[PDB]
Amino acid sequence: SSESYETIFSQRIIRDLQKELVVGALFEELPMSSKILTMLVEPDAGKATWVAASTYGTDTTTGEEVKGALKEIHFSTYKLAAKSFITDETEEDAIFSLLPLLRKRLIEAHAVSIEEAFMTGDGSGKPKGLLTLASEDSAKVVTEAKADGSVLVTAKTISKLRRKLGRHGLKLSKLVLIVSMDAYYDLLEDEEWQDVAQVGNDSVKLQGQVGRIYGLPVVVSEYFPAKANSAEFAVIVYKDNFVMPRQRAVTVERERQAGKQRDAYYVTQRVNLQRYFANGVVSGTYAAS
Amino acid sequence: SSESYETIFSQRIIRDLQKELVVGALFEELPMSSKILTMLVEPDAGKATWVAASTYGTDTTTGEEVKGALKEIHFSTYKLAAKSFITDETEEDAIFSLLPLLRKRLIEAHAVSIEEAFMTGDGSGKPKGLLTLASEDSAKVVTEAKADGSVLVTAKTISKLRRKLGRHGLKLSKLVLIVSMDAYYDLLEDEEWQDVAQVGNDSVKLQGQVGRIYGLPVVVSEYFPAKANSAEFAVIVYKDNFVMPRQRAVTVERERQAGKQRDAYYVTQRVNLQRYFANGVVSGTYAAS
Amino acid sequence: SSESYETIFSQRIIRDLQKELVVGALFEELPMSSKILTMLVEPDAGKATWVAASTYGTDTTTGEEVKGALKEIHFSTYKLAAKSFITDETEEDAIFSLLPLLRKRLIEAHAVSIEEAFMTGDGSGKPKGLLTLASEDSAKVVTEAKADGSVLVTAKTISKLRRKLGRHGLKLSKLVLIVSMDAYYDLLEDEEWQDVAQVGNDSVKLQGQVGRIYGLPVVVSEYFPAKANSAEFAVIVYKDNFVMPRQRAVTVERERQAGKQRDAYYVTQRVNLQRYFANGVVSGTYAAS
Repeated sequence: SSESYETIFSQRIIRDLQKELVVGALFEELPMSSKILTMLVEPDAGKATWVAASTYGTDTTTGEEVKGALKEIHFSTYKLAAKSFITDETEEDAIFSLLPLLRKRLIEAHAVSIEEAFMTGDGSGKPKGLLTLASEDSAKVVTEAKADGSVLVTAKTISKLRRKLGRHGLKLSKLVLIVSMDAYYDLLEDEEWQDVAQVGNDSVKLQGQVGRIYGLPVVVSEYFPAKANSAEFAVIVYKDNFVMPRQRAVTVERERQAGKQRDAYYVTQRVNLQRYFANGVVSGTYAAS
Repeated sequence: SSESYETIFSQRIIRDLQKELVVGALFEELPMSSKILTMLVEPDAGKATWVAASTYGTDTTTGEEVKGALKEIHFSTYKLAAKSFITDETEEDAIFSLLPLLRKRLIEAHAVSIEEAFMTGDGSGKPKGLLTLASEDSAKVVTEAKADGSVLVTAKTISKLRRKLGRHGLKLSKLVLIVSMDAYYDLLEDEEWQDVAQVGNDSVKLQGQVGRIYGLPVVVSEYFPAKANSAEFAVIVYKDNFVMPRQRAVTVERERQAGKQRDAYYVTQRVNLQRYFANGVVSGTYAAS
Repeated sequence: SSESYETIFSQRIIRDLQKELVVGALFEELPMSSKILTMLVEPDAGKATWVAASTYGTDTTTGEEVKGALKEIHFSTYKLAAKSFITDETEEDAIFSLLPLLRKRLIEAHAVSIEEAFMTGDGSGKPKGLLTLASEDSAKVVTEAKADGSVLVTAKTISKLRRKLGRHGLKLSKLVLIVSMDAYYDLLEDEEWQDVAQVGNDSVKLQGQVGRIYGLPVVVSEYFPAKANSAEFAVIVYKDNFVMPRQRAVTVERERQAGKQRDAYYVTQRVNLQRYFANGVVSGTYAAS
């Protein structure tokens, strides 16, 4: 009889130890006790992060500010399927120690699917994810390239992305980068590198994921597709929108029978991805034309 | 907690108030102690049970005489249950008021489909279905109507069939009518009122149903399949032709899993539809053929 | 000093005691306590609860099958404040019995505003309103009465949409109907008039609302805009459609200063009133067209 309930506190430390891949997330881990956390905030744009507090009470030009942004924010999480069973009660000659090393990559396999789902998700046994998200939300400019045929995907597409992003967020905050992988293969052997490109560590000195142009910490990693027609870029403020709230934990029950002489490890992520304002991200595009 | 014996009571009284659907079933609901109930008698489908027994004792025709009515008088009910499940995860918020205000709908839609079965069902899983039992008595004898092209029968057929179980149905205590709502629109709001259709309230007296011919309360709709080829009428003496054996007083069990944090309840029901003799409803056709 | 905390239970209790407008100001009320009562449930839409479950059973069309379901069954609230002080500053040369003289009027302003927001309304801050509901429901199929003048003040409208919702729900429990004053005289003390609204109790018998059209009591309440175009009906069953997640037990906010020739008693309310299902209300129709 293996598998009582003792991997659990270890699995919590595994939850800590796997936000260690930050391939598409670093945000506000909202501690969740209820189910939804709404707030209907004074928005990013519109603020007016400063008002004068010594001169007139917002009159001429003007004090509101401008547009946008708007989305009624609310944070109710999602479940992720990962629940498993393995060569379960075969270990009935008293092993006990083989369990977490018999774990500790399947939890990673969960996390792989999780971060992919945050990159790519509608809401189905995983939360709301980016390429089914901003795809209809002021991201996909077409066409700032030429379908991987000597493309301008160098530093001027992300210039028309950073300048465009200047209202959705601000300037260089976070306004970062997440590419495909053939996107960064265009951005490998790129001329621009006007401040930095390859291998271009370069400072590193704040973030710096895998690649940097204008200090835009590129995520290569092919989590967003390419095949000419997909996403390729992400000048996005990652320090305002799009956080992952946290309920309690993915836990597990180590269920007994379960026939076929089997057990069950209910690996079961329990969080969400949702933004905050209208835009933060431009993805793509990097179409097939 | 809840999802418990504590809350089956506001989940079971819904039977008491909505066994009461006056849409398709009214009988002497037999209260059952055993299960496979059966009598062995031969009912009076030939009797005649004294001349006096006199100077003669009816010796010639016939020797039994006819059937019979040794079926023999079996009964064997039918399990009936939706699976019930609530958000068996989210509320630890003690809402409770919830599952009152959430359902009373399960017994209900349970009963809805149950009466779809009652009007219409081939005997297994369900007990007896009416139009399927009507589909053996030649209840839908051909023809009366004219295939959805200005159909003209008033209660003309009702007089004919009224004779046809003027046979061992007397008249109008009880003997009742279900029609279709297509039949409610091709006949109610006719001018007729042929003795009555319109307005058919017609006081409104005791319990009754919507509209009335000759005294007979009237139901319509749905569970009558239209398509011109039907019984768009349903006439029978309920009292003689058919009865309710009903066994299982309501049990639902609110054991938990059922995984994925959504657990298990089951709206168990064993009642049965059963009759006696031979042809007891004649109704339709009313053809498309 | 008064007007801070001395008569409040007063105001909530008399607000209970004329929460009393038999038009919508009672409904399917959930005395709520969550901020958003959310659930993800799948009520009476799709199932087919039990079915025979023994032989074949759900194997071809359609799987889900159609709706469904989901909404999700969130229940927020709407903040129904008032904000009428009077200046207690020098209006205080011994009054005090004005506290048994002042009030009363204010919740009257509350409830009138409450109903007119309730029947026509946008969801932004109110609930979405019932007359506007039928507009976004398009439940409002025209014509059935000719547009202020020679209006066919009938009830076959009523009967048609009655079985249409009896295609949806069932019949004659409750089924209700809110009329105009134009429909009040237009279907009170006309001739026939109609089905039944002569008398206009119409028995009275039931728990309470003036009129009864085969079970449809007659609500003027006078918020329909005339001008030939609106409904002059509200064909719905109450006891199917729409609940009231009614939230908060009201506290006034008799705040003192607010100085310089004034004071501040803001008042409050919080309820919500929420659609239960799909399209369960019809209206008019009767319009200008």
